[PDB]
Amino acid sequence: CSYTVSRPVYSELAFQQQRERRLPERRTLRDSLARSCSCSRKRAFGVVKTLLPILDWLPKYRVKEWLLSDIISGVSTGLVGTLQGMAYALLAAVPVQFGLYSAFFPILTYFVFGTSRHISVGPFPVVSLMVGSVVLSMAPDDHFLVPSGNGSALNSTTLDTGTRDAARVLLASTLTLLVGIIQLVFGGLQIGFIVRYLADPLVGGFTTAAAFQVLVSQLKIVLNVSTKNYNGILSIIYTLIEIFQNIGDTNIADFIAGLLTIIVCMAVKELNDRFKHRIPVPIPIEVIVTIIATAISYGANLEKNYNAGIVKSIPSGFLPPVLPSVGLFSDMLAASFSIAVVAYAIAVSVGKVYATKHDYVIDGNQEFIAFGISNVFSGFFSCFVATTALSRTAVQESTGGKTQVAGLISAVIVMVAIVALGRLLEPLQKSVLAAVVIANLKGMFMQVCDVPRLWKQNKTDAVIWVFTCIMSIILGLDLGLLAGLLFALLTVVLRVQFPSWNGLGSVPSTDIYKSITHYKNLEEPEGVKILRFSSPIFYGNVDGFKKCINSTVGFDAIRVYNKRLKALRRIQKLIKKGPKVPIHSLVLDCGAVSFLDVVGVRSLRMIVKEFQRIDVNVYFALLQDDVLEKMEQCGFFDDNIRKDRFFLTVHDAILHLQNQVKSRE
Amino acid sequence: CSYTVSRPVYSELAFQQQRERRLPERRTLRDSLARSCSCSRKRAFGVVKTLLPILDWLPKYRVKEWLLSDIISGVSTGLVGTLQGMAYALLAAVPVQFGLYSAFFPILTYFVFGTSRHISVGPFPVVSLMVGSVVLSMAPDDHFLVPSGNGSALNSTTLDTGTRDAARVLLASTLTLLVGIIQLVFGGLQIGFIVRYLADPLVGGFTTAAAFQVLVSQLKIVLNVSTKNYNGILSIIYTLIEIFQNIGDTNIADFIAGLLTIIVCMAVKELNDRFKHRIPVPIPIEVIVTIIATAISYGANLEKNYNAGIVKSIPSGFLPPVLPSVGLFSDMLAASFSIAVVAYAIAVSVGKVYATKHDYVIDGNQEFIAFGISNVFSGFFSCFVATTALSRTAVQESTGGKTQVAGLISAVIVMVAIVALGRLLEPLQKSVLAAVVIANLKGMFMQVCDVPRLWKQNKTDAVIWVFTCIMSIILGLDLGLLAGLLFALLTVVLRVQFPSWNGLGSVPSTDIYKSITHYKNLEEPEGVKILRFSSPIFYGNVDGFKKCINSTVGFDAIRVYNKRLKALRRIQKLIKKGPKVPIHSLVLDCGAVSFLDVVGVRSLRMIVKEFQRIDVNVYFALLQDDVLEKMEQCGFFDDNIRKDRFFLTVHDAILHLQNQVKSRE
Repeated sequence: CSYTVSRPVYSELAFQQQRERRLPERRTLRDSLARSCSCSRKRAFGVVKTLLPILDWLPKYRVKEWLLSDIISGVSTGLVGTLQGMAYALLAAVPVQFGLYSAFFPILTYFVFGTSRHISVGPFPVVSLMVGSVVLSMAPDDHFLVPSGNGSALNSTTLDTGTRDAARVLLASTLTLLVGIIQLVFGGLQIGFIVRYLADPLVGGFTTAAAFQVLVSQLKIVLNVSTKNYNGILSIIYTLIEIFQNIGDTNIADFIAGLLTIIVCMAVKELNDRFKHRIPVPIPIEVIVTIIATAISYGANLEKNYNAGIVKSIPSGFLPPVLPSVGLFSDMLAASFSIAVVAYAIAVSVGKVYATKHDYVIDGNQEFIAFGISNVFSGFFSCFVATTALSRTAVQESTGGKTQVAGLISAVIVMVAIVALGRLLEPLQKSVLAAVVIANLKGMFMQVCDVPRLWKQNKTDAVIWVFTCIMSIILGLDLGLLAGLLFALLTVVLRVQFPSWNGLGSVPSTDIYKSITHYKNLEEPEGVKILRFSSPIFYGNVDGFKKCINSTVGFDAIRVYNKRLKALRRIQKLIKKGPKVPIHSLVLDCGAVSFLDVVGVRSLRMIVKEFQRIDVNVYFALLQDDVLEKMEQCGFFDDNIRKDRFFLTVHDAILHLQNQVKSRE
Repeated sequence: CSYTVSRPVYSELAFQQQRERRLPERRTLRDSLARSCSCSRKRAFGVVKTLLPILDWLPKYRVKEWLLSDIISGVSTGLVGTLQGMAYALLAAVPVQFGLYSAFFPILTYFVFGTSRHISVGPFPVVSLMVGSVVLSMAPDDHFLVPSGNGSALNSTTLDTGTRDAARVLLASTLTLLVGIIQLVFGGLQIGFIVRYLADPLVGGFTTAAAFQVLVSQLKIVLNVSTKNYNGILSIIYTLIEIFQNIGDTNIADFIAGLLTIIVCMAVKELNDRFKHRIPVPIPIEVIVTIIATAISYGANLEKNYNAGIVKSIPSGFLPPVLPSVGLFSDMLAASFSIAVVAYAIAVSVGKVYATKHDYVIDGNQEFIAFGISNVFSGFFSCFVATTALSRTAVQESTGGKTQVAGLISAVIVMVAIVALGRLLEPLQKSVLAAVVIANLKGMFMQVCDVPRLWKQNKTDAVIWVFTCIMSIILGLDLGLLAGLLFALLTVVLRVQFPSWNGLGSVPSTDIYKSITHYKNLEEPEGVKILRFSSPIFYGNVDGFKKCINSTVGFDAIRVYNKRLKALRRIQKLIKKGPKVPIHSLVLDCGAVSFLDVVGVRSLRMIVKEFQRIDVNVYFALLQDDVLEKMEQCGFFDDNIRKDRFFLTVHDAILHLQNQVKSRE
């Protein structure tokens, strides 16, 4: 209704005297360290409950229908998971059985330490691509070939399959151990704010570039062209040119099979997405298409007739645990860091989505610990990095998923696919597995249609998307993440270095002050000029603040004094011989400041001293208490600049100025 | 006096309707580019006035008394300049005759393009150290030695003086051209805000730690010990160990000579600063110490008797211009960048000190062009990077200096120091010139006494000082600047990622709201909780903003909704069989926000939606106009979240709630 107040004009001290402050909390380092370490059993119960979340949902089961739902969803997601694992095994330059291994052990590990319920832990295209890239970097093909075979002219230095793939698997296991150690370090130290720097446009551009690189790699695999695995700067462009110049060295059968399975998978996926209300359970297009491919590839001997590319290297068994070859972490520190960061980011995103969808929440540090333990356990059994694929976890949620027991049931499908079945997948074409990932790339390729939407929004975030996407294509993929985080931090610094200062004026017959560049009928006090400066002053925006003041007052506080001293000598010589007209006061409406960066309070005091020489009083309007407490310690309230110069509100300063000019002419 | 107002409670729209905005300025890309390029003759006279500042002070000279002081000061700083010029040449691993060139040619260029009047352009101890750091790297001593001399057992691969130091000059000259071009790029592209990132604690800790490297490097010349010029990580630490283990390989004559001039020059320096009011012109202690040292070294043949280290390599002449050996700029990109920044930083810092004292100002972008052309012109005559020494410019100012003509007169003293005199400095000991620089290091060594002062002030700035000082000691000196700029910018991101949120409450019988953790007798509205959050929300502090609200309301907006639906099933089953108590509204006092980072504004719409399900209204208090315009474009004002939810002031949000609960029970 009515907004009426009547209080005296408390500037800084008329309000500080009769208002008693609170006693600050004493440090008591000994007492603080003693009070932190609790001795009661309740804290132990709480930490053992939050560290092993299985003790919460397991005793509270609802077996009646949850058992059947988890059984069917686990069968479905286990088929999908073993398919995705045997497909992504090619992305890591490792044999196919290690994909089935990586689809089994992380699921078992994410059962007693996991805190989610709709997450299918396993392989991931981006993470597998990064692992394969670093494996090719630290173990190329030209470093294992042995000259043997009695060639035509020189030594027959053909391919040396065998110990080569073993070395690749060992390198991948060491990388996964390092990633798990880094994740466990991040979880134990409770540092979870390191992943907050991955903005949505940053991760979007990163996923787009990773999808482009995955498409290039899978096109290389489908076309069956021998590439020199170029890595470094412009590696994707180099390998694309190398593929385009070696098109003649392809396989027609593999090409047409890949095209057919691509179009079939895409059509069935879009049909299922369109007519979702017709059938609740999505049809496993990948399972039926790979079964049909294996069937048509077993009848006709495509390996001998058309010389197609099949696996024919599935051992169909388990492997004893192998100790990781520690000692190569020096050349994999940054790679493991980037891999762990992107894996945790994508996993937390998927978990938060499927948790807000199903009305629950997940913890960050617990997810970090669970993923670290899963990667450590997978590193001991020759597996690659484990994450959650949005396409794989979508099947488990659509078929109906209540808890991770469906994941444990999915591990039985991978179990039977390791021990007994799996030799039936011998004649399966490698181009078929290399195509289902491309069919799954449709989700990340559609993110390019969101760049025009971000441009209509804050343009600073739209540049981060394009910058991260382009930079993660030129200078590889692992350096693209570091080039995006630093660019995002630089953009944040630029938004606080070049603020949006205004010409704050008065509204008639009221007390609220609005900008003069946004409203027409606003008048300012006679002689007084109000200025608002957001983005609190630090060592970078000090010159910007000086320029803003000089532009809002019309002149320069230094040049006016220079002209005054130049004109004073003309008068000082006549005794022996024979600009700042409108500006009366400056009310700085520093209400959007948080810190002051004492290097900046020095410039503030310098401004106050300079404007005092030209008879221009500089006042303050909305300084917070946390800033005044810093200014008191930084040596600002001397015998000249007292607290009366500061004010509580913007209208109080104008009222004080009016009363002063009315009572003191 | 009295502060009384009476206005209706305009929330967002009751003030937007009857207040007409202003028409935004049209882009007019065709007209904006045409309006920028001026065609009037006054614009051409303006750009030529600032580019050549000599056309301002030279026609307006005051030869009546200015020319007299320039002559006495020019000879004063000229004798001190030719000494520091030849002494700092040892820091650049260049011969001593090329140091005199760096004190003559840059002065001629800083006469028609310079914008200062109390700056003595020439060598610098810190800058010459960075130049000599890259000369030893790309041209070490172990890369020019030739096996010749018929040694005892192996080939006599002794020192190869001659083409060795001759190649060092060409390498040093190419560096200055690249440094000069980079300074012209910043001046040409008008980008001058790149040097604003060098805070005072950053440049303070850098020059302090650089003084340690100068002390260790010059101690090598004083003790006359052969060092293996270790560079890279822990370079200063490694070279300090080699000197201490090779103390026996010293020169007693060079030791007692350097230790004597250290205590002599330092004592007279502090004695002159103490009794400053006794004599206006400071006595040239550095000039009287080198003439006496040369006299005693000329009488007694210290070169032959005591095997002392003398120069004996002064050609005493000029050299034709040499074209820069272009092609090594690839290995000097990071090297020239670090030198070009510290050259401009120290120049403007020293220039601004003597500018405010003598009542004048210097241009920022002009110093880039001024020092840019000087470094390019000096690169064509075999010189190193030119800057201004605080010790050298103090002599020119104390003796009385009005303009750069005193510097031009000093160039005549350097002129005669090349053509006629200079051979008299043949028996001058190298330890004497290596000690006059150490005596001047007292100014930067005293900066360590400012670390405790910064600790009582903002502690974030005190950590940047110690970090830059330590990091510029471990990983060399050029990487220390980059490691400090990134750490300083990272500290700004940390201060805006973890803000200082409070518990804003109401003051009795008034309208001002203060924090609850800073005042004792403050009451809050019944049910309403006010929260203030500085450091505007972006992709990093979005999770912290969630935890901030959850900490001030007592619960979590998601966990309460999880418990509600967990409890509603108990009620929904009884029909077929047979927390958020205090929180009424939330007023977010977002008055310290500048940008929104739409990535983060998605959470603001989520927060309003989350608390809406638990019957908790989330309002806003002090949202600025520049911020609300971002929400309109980013898709925030939908059919549910209207503008009435926002308010103009904090008290209007409370008045709207109090009037609502009374009229609507």
